[PDB]
Amino acid sequence: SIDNCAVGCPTGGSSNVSIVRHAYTLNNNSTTKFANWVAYHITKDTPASGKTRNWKTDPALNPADTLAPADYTGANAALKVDRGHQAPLASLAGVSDWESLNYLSNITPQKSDLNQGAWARLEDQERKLIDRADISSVYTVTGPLYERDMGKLPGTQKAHTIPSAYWKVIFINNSPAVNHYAAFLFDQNTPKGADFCQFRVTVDEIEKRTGLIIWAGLPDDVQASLKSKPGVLPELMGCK
Ligand SMILES: [Mg+2]
Repeated sequence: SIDNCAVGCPTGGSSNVSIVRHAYTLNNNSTTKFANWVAYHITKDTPASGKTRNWKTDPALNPADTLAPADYTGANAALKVDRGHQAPLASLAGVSDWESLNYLSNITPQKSDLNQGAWARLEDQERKLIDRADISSVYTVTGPLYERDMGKLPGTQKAHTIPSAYWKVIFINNSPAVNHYAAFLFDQNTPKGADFCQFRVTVDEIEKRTGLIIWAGLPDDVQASLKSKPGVLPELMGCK
């Protein structure tokens, strides 16, 4: 049994069924054509560097409900976006189904300045947590916001909705009921040189802005107590 969430995968996604892989668990949105959320579990055995990026349509989805590689033609020139990972390649590419990290269900059109800047620096610190001797797991949920019109990919006729922002909710080891946690939220237009430490939020803000309940297996009291309180995990990620 594959559990990429530990404390219950998010509720509230547009799809009632999620895709469960070793690399991640994902909840697709057939309207937006992107994942509502992607949950993953970093351990000492999951990172692998230098994997290549053969983008592919997710074979587990109906092709009408997701993007294909052709759909990104011209996107960078039109919109200054990259094919941005939701579950991060280098942190997870040691798993047995790693090629699924490059399925387009795990990709969105993410502004290059965000993808290559603060989002990447956050990914690097998130991955670095697992090197600590007393951290045995990092459990993350990531996903988009859909709050303003960001334009359309020129290379497709499909209806789709480019995200306006991206968020990441992280905890270590067992459960946020007992372990340090973090949440971050970045607009698409985040400057390239931005410090990811300046984008800390609460889990509650992300829930309000997505219609999701993250960590949905936690007791009610724990959810109510902790989700409105920003966490301290960022301090272990270099934030001061
Ligand atoms: Mg990226």
